[PDB]
Amino acid sequence: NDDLWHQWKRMYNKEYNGADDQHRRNIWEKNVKHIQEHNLRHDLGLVTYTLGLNQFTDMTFEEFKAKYLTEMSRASDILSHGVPYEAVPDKIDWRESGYVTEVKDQGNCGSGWAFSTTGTMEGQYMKNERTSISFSEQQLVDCSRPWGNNGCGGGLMENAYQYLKQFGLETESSYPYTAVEGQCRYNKQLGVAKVTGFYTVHSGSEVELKNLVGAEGPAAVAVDVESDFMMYRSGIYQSQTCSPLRVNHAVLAVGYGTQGGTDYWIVKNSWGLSWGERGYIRMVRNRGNMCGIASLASLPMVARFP
Amino acid sequence: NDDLWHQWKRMYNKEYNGADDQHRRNIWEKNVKHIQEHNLRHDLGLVTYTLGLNQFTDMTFEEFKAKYLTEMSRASDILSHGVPYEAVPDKIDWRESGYVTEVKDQGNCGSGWAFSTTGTMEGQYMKNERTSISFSEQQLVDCSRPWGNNGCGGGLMENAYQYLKQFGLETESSYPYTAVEGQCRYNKQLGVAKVTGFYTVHSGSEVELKNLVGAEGPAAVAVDVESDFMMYRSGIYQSQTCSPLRVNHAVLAVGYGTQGGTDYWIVKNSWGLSWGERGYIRMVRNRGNMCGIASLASLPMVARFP
Repeated sequence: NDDLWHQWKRMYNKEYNGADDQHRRNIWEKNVKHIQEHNLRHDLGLVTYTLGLNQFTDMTFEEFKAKYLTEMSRASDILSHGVPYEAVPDKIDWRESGYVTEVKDQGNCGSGWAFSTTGTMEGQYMKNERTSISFSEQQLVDCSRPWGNNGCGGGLMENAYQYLKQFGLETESSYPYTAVEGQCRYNKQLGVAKVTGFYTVHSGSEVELKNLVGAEGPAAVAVDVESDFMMYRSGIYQSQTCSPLRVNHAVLAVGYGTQGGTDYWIVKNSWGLSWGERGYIRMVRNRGNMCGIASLASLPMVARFP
Repeated sequence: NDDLWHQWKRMYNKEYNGADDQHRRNIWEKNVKHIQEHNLRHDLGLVTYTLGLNQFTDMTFEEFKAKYLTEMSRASDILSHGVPYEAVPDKIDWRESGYVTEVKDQGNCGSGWAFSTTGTMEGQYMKNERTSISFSEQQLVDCSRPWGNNGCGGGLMENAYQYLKQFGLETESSYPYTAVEGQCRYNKQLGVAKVTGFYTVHSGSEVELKNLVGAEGPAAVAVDVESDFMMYRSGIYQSQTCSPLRVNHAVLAVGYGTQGGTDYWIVKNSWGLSWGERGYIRMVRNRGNMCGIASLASLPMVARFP
């Protein structure tokens, strides 16, 4: 694996001091052994997804979790501060409508919640205005602490929506992403979009989530990320150990479909295109609210700011 | 790997005596180690195809070669006994026209040449007659020795064409496949199709082969099969060690295309759907006549028998 370690480090621009290189190699090797074992089971049809190398392969899951993941759900969620959602196609992929921006990269920051927010906002704005937009995650990271968010330490899309009822969301061009929380640089003159209300699906109902996505557009969701999620490469992800109460990272449900009998969600992540299926994960659908996808879902109603 | 060995044996209905199980496990393990190593290189972008488990994983390549492969080309081939072929689409897949039957399985028999023949015949007949047909490989295996073929020990499509100038090719239903050479059971009353002539591309010209496939339909071809070909699972196959003079197994070029800059051939095999991309291999195109694909190609002109 010597050859491959050096190539992997080049691919992801990883550079370590003498104190770290061997420990990182050891983690990488352990992870690689798991990927190789898992993937042979896939070839025999014993699991429905594969694992792969990516920018996280030299991390332990506990390290990853400390950096990127935080418990997002509370029992309080049962009754949302939006409108709970209750005649749609059997399959849909809002990428095909032009309503989804390319996959972004949150970098060294636990800011998935901010990408999920901007992604659902992008979907609505592009649909309603028939034009391209990409919104600022950095604005959310830097400016929404008073609404209960914690920057790179985590947050909630529904908290961001409350912020965005009063303050207009800027474009990426106006307020670009740095992956470091800084002082709020909100400029009212550059606000483009605001939230007027939002729909929720917090019930665990995958039918309700399908209805929301199929009628309205890409929905913000949170999921329970485990080690195999960190390492996911392709196929339909499933877990027997995840919990719908332990959602800990936000993503974007852009569609749904079925492959060879097995229903799935199409989910956009913010870990770059090197993770998953060019940045996406297909997660099993209609199988127990897998990983809590229908436990913390939402979709804002968006208007021009003004 | 204990779990996986037993599952692999179940999947492929492999049963061994006490004298053999350990040696077969050892071969399988060595092959599995190679597959796992190779596939991690693919994840890093160092190779353009992957390997996988299949019904051959407990075989050595030397065993496989002895069973299935035989040198097919000779210097004599430069001047064919057909018509050498010299305005087509940039991509084509004759599966989309309905001119290709499902992938078949030659079983325990070195009869690829017979499947290649029936596949190119199927293409022409279905195109010319606008109806479904599947032709008998067994007839070719059992009946074409006088024309220089050797049954499960190998043969040539162009020898089969000469046979088929006089004798009509039966359907699979009339003369089904057994994978064992037997006495010729030709029944003139059940002959459906004959050959009136054939085109050849023996020059090494991939442009000429593209022209033939793109204008006329699926072409019989022979390729130099090496160990990674035996283990191919997905992607665009390439080899730096194959030779255009060592073609040793026949297949069917059903089309061609390009993916992310890299041109390819779409090739139907006769090793069942458990091998390759549901029985197919995409082989790099326009890169040195890779594996001899344009060294022994042909396509018959087919007519009703009569």
